[PDB]
Amino acid sequence: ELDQLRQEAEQLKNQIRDARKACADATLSQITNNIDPVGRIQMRTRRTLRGHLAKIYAMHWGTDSRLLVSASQDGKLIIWDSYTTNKVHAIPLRSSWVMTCAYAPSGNYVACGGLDNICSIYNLKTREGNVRVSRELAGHTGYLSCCRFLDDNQIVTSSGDTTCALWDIETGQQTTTFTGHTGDVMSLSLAPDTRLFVSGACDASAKLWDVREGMCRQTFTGHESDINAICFFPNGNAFATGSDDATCRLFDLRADQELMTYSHDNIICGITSVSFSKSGRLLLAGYDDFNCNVWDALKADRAGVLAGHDNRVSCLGVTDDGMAVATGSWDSFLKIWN
Amino acid sequence: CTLSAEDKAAVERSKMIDRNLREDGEKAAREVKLLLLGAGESGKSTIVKQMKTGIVETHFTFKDLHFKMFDVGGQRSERKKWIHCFEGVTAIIFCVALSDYDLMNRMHESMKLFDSICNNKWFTDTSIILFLNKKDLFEEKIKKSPLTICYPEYAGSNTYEEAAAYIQCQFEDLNKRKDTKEIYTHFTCATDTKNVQFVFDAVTDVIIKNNLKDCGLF
Amino acid sequence: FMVLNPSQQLAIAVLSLTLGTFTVLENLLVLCVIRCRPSYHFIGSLAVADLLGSVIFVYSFIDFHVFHRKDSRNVFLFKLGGVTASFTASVGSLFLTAIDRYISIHRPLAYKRIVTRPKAVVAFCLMWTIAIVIAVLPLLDIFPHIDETYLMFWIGVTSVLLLFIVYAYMYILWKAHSHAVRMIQRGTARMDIRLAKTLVLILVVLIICWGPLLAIMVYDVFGKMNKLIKTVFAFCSMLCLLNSTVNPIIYALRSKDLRHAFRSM
Amino acid sequence: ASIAQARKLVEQLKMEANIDRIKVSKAAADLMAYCEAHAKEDPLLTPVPASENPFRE
Amino acid sequence: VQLVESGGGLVQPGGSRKLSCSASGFAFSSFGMHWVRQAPEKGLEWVAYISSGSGTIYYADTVKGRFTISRDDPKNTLFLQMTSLRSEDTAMYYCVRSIYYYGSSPFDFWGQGTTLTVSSSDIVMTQATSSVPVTPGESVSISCRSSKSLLHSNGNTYLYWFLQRPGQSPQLLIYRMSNLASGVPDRFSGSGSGTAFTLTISRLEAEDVGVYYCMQHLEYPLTFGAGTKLEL
Ligand SMILES: COC(=O)[C@@](C)(NC(=O)c1cc(C)n(-c2cccc(C(F)(F)F)c2)n1)c1cccs1
Repeated sequence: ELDQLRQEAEQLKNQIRDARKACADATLSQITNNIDPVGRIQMRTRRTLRGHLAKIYAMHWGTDSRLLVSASQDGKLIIWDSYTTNKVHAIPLRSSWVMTCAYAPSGNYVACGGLDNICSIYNLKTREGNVRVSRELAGHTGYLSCCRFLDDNQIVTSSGDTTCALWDIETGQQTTTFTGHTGDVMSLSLAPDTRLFVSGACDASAKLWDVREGMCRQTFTGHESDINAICFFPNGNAFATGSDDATCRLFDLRADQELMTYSHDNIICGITSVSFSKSGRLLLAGYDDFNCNVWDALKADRAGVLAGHDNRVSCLGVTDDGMAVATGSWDSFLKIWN
Repeated sequence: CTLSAEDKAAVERSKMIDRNLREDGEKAAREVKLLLLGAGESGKSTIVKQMKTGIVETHFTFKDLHFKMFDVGGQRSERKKWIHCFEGVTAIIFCVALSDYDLMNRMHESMKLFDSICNNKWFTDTSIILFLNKKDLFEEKIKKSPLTICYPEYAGSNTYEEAAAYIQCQFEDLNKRKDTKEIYTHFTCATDTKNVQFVFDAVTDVIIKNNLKDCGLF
Repeated sequence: FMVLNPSQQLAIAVLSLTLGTFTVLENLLVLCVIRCRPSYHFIGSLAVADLLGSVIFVYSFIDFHVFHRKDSRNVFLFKLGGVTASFTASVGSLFLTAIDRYISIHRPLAYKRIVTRPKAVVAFCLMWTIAIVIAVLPLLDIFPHIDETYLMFWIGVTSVLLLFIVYAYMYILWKAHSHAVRMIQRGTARMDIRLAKTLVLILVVLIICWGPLLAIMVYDVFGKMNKLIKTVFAFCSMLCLLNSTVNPIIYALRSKDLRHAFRSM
Repeated sequence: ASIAQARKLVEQLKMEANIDRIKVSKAAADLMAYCEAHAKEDPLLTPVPASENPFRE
Repeated sequence: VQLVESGGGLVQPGGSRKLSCSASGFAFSSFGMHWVRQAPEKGLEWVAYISSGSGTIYYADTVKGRFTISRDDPKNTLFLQMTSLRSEDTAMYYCVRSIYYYGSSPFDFWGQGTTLTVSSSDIVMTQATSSVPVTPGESVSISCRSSKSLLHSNGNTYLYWFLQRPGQSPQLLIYRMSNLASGVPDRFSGSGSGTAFTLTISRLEAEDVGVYYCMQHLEYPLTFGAGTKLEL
């Protein structure tokens, strides 16, 4: 009978709990109190981009800190020139139920996927000058929730049918499959060295995956509800999560525990996206009460607020060099700040 | 100006992009956006027939009005995380089968799902059409199987005219938004055009009431 | 001419001041909304034209009719153009909503496409320009200095605007009734009754205020003057500023959004 | 049967339980060190004058 | 990708003619188009322009009132209509696509060109070298000079280096000073500052023999230097 599982599962769970509690000497707050407060930070709308006619669901910064891409519930994918607001390319989609986009590190490829259970790959450097499709990746049985690039020939994908799978764009067949989640999977984020990636799902759990061995290694828990967005801290040895609990958290990849939490009573709605500043000193957490906040990472105090949107914020990103910030929202206006 | 002959052609391109983005953002306001729900019985297929992978979209034209129906029966994943993509639909289209009153486990499930959808925060102002299917088998089963099986508290005679019309009171009493939305019930006369003509007439009521709420006349 | 009754001169000042203060207060209350849908630019235009109509009038009127101050033929015409601009612009906004509400039910399927943010401000600005352009004619007996042609140029524009505003709402009521009849007859008395609950109020409050004034003004050209008609005109001239009082009620408070928005604000 | 899934879960737990862990206090100190070492690289922490700013106008 | 054009022939001076180019695939409906020229045994010259969507149109100081340009967007056909020709217009015409958006590479495909022979305030650029002989394997350098600075507030240096191997139409090498064209062997590069610029070829090969040109594109007028020639 399956009763023989209970004892072993209990002992291993208690062993992991005891280890994680024994390695918890002191919190991040205790040693950080000595550094000076950042004070009050003000930013202003140095630019504003217009042209989508519906809600906006994702965005990704280019690699040279000047271009970016965004996709909306209309069948439109558009690349902006962020300096002079010129539109560079506008790409018509197949299925209007869009939820993801990504920019290649070489800035040559762009990817998209939606409710049709398929992820597509586009070629920005043709000899006719117009974007074309090169591959369609099929094999999931749930909505596609995230996607990232390793290089020009390896893309990672994530779906709500509990299965994350690493692919090879050249042939079209997945060359690994990651399993272990019980519910829908919502986000993933690579490592700076491009050998790992973490993910978060509706189970209220986060799992670290070895890209090459194809096997899970570590699990992080502590959120009270579903998890919406995830980001990987710029050193490469931490990441931060955002949930529908109206709370965000910082996790560590070396001592295996939650480090810090950022929560305030005046917010009852849940976080939609999370991203980091270039020194790791700021955390720009978009929210559901129609505006975006700013949190100092080390001390958890909130420096300021960017409030220029008339609806829920859905996607934000910090540039590669550190100049600016961009945010999108369901009101169809992308605003560049600085 | 302070623009070179290069950068002065990188703004004509960005204008010529919008001159084609708008011409195709207004073409998408001439179509009617209808959702569909219910159990996956045979009713759906016949309904699509008489109107002539993860999402299936059907289109049909009738009296110069184009509808598009997003049958979401192919997803089978957690509903709370993709339902809001369908905000701003014109009208829902429900589906119910009469014959399943005794199989009364099926009836309670349909009632529970009707209750669950109606009070969503994303669907406060959407008009719910409701169809009713399998009258032919219902009238033959009721002649031997009493309605007391599904509803023991039925104090009525259980005659055919007094039986089939008892369900609608229980269906349309579930609405908690009487002042904003209304059920437009029907009996599926599968042999004639009244299946789709009823939808055509039932859409204009809410179109007009929404116009009369926008201009302020209400 | 300066014909007046001193007892009336003392009595009517309080009424005029009350009407002006009510107009100003309610017009600021309406214009505080700046919701922001294309049809509400017209009600904003009404709210500001009714403001410009109140303060100008209450300055000249008593001044002429309590302690007399005179002006030359090149100044009184300018002041009268300054008071006429507001009143020819106010009735332009009442004609601004009504055409929108007519096309709301005339073409229910196409309404949300025709009216757009650029299409609102263009008519707004053109109407205010034409309203201010009334001063052109003075370049080319109840009023001290006005010639004959002005009292026949103004009557036509006001008459046609009020005629259109009268027709459109009866049209809307008839079509609402017919649609509700065809709905109840085939699909089986709420829409058209809820429309007639207020459209009769609109067409009653509008014509009554601007009936007597355009009656007597027409009588002047088509008849002969007398000391009696001047006395009645002296106090029936208040009907314009009485009408300006009601528009911030019957047009703004009628809409279900704003009545709750003000309390939520 | 589900016994295979039971063994699989036990094996995953056995893999995950044995990993080595460092003190959390020492892991915290590395974060502040990186922050201080790269503070000067951050246009959002220390604002720049409007001359070299590329989004000026 | 192809560009093909036809027409030309013998023309009585003062007459009228037309030249047209056909694009194969290539989405001719999205590319700003020029028509660049060169006289027999002379440097490259410039004629006309037509932007995307039949809008912006510029002209040279000599062609302003004689020729008209147009694109048949539906059928992907580009025209230039000629009136009142003289002896000064006998030359070759080279349809040249271009792509103006951030990060692009203008002037990166020449058509095959067409022969036309008649019957019988601008930034100046110069380069003094001509027919210099060098043995292969050794490094070489070429330089042309500008009458005014080409660097800009935006930073781009609007100088181009093209190559015309004998018998062939030009092909882009250096679309801006620090940037080269794809499909070209890596051995070429370029450097320069201020108002003076110099080209370098690292490892001379058999096919590098040909004439070079340099172009300025700082503002509208488009001026070409002389034709330097390398020799084996
Ligand atoms: C006799 O005048 C007046 O003493 C006053 C108090 N004005 C009125 O009493 C009055 C009342 C009305 C309705 N109008 C009016 C409005 C628009 C056009 C015309 C006309 F005559 F040009 F057609 C007349 N003027 C004013 C004197 C100076 C500024 S106002």
